[PDB]
Amino acid sequence: SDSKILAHLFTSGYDFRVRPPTDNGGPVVVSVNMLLRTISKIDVVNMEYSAQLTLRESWIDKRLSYGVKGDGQPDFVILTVGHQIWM
Amino acid sequence: SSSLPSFQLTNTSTTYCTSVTNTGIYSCLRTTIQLKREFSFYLLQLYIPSCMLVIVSWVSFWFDRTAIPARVTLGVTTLLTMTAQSA
Amino acid sequence: QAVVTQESALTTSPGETVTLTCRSSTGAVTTINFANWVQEKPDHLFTGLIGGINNRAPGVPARFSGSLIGDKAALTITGAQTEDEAIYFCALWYSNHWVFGGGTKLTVLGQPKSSPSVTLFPPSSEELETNKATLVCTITDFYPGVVTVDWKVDGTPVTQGMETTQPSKQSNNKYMASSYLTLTARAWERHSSYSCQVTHEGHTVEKSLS
Amino acid sequence: EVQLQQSGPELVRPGASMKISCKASGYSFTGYTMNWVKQSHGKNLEWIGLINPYNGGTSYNQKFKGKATLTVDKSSSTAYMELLSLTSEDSAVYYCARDGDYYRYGRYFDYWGQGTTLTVSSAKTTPPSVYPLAPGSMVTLGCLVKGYFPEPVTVTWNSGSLSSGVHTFPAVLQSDLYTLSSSVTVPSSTWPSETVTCNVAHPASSTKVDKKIVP
Repeated sequence: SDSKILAHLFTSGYDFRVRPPTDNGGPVVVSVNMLLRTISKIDVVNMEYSAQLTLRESWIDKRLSYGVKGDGQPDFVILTVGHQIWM
Repeated sequence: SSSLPSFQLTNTSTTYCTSVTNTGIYSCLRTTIQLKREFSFYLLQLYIPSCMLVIVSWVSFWFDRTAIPARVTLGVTTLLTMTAQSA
Repeated sequence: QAVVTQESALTTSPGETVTLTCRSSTGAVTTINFANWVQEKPDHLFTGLIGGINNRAPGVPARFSGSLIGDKAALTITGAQTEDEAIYFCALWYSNHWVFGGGTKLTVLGQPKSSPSVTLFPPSSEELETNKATLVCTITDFYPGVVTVDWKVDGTPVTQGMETTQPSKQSNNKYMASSYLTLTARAWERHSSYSCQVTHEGHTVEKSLS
Repeated sequence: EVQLQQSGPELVRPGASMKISCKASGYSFTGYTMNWVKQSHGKNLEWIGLINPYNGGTSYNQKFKGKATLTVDKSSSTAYMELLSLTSEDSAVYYCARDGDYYRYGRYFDYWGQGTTLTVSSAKTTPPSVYPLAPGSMVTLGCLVKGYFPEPVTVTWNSGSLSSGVHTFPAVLQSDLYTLSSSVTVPSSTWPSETVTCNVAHPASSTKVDKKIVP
C-alpha cells in the first residue's frame, strides 16, 4: 500500500532538483513552525547562545499528490529512505 | 560591529599577495581589517583603580610620624594590591 | 501578463464606510502578493497607506485598514473624511516585481451629481487640406469627475488612434475632458459613421457624426 | 520629518540619456531601500526597480532591464537613476518611493518624492496651427491648437469678452508636438450673428493668431 504509493510517485519522471510547479508561476510558499526545546549556554563574553529546536516546514508539491481527494486511500504516507524530494 | 564589543573596526583594505614559491608563482588576494582596542575597560579596570591605589598611599603623609603602623599598613597594602591587579 | 484591476471610481459621503478592491488576473490575491495601497492627492502627491504583511506607513489614519475580502485585496475607510478624496492605487507583488492597478478615484461628495455635456466636432476643412483629419470630442460639466470615452467608426469600435485627456477640474468644482480620434483626410472620407460615446457613473451619452 | 526631494524637470532629445536624483533627509538614509516608479500619460504606474543604499544591491523589473540603472551616493544621502536610449515612450513623471522597514525589506511604501517630469522630444520651437471646430451640419464651438512646442499655449474668447462657458482642455503629446483644444458655449440662435474669435498665444515663439468660428 504505502510502499506502492511511493513507488507510483517516483516511477514516473520526478526530479528532486526541480522546484515544485505553481498554478500562476508564483513562488513555492513554505510555512514554518518552530519548537524550542532548550536554550542554554548564554555566553556574554562571545555574545552568543546555544539552543536546540525542532524545525517544521510545510509546502505543496503537486507532483507528489497520489490520493488527491483520497477518501479511499491513507491521508498521508511517510517518506521512506531512498526517495529524493525537493526541499 | 555590534557583535564585536571589545574592539572597533576602524578601517579595511583590499590587496594582493601573489607570491613566488618553489612550486611556482601563485596568485593571491588579501583582505585586511584594522582593529582598535576599546579603552573604556582599561580605564576603569586598570588606570582609575591604580590612581585610586596610589592616591591612598599618600593619605599616610598626613598621619603623625609617631603612628608608623598606620603608614606601613597603607603603603604595604596598596603595594600588594598593586601587584595583584597587575597579575 | 498579470493584470491588476480596480473600480474605475467610487462615491461616498463624509462619515460613511467605503471599500476599494484590488483584483488579480492570475487568481486570488494571497498574502505573498503583499497588497499595497497608495494615495495620490492632486498635484502629484503620493503616499503609502498599507502594504507588506499587515504593516502600515507612518501616520496613516486609523480609519484606513486592509483585508482579503473574498479573493481580492480590500482597502476599507471607516468614517470617510473630506480630505480622503483622492486617487487610490493598489499594487500586487508577482514573484519579483510590482504591478499597479488602474487606480480608483474616490469622491467624498460635496455637491449634487452632474451628467457630462458631450460634443463631437468634425474635421475642419482647413485641416483636411493637409491630408490630416482630427475628430475632437469635448466633455464638460460632469461630476464625479470620472468618465470613459469610447470611439466607433462605422458601427465598429476603434482601438488605436484615440487619445483622451485626464479629467481636469473646472472653476466650478465640476470636471472636463477631451478626446481626439486621429485619421487621414483620405481615410476620413472613406467612412461616414463616427461615434464618441462617453460613459459617466453608469448610463451613457453618445454623440454620432455623418 | 523625512523628505525625498527629486531633481527638477528635464527636456532631452531622443537617443540621449539623462539622470534624475532623489535627495533623502530626515532619516538614516542607508537604512531604507528605495523604489522608482514611472507614471506615464499613456499607461498606469509602473515599477522600475529598487536599490538598497547600505548594500548597493539592486533588483529591476524585467521591463526596465537595461533602460534604468539605479545607483546611490551614501555621502550625500542621494539616490540616482540613469535612463538610457531615451525615446518618446520614456516621457513620463518618475517618482522615488521609500520602503517601510528599517534595515530590512518590508515590501510596503512610505514616502514618495514630488516627482520628476521627463520630456523626451526631438522637436524645435514650433509655432502652432489653429484649426476651427464647428458643430456637424445652446451650441458649442471650439479651437484646435494642433502641433505646437513647447508648452504652454493660452486661449481666450473675443479677447476676454466671453468667459462663461469657456473650457480650455489639457494638452496631449503626440508626434513630439503638443496639441490641445478649447471650447466655448453660447445660445444657438446668436451664432453666427455674433463675432466669435478665439485668441491663441504661443509666447515661446511669439505667436499670436485669431481664428473666428464659422459654419
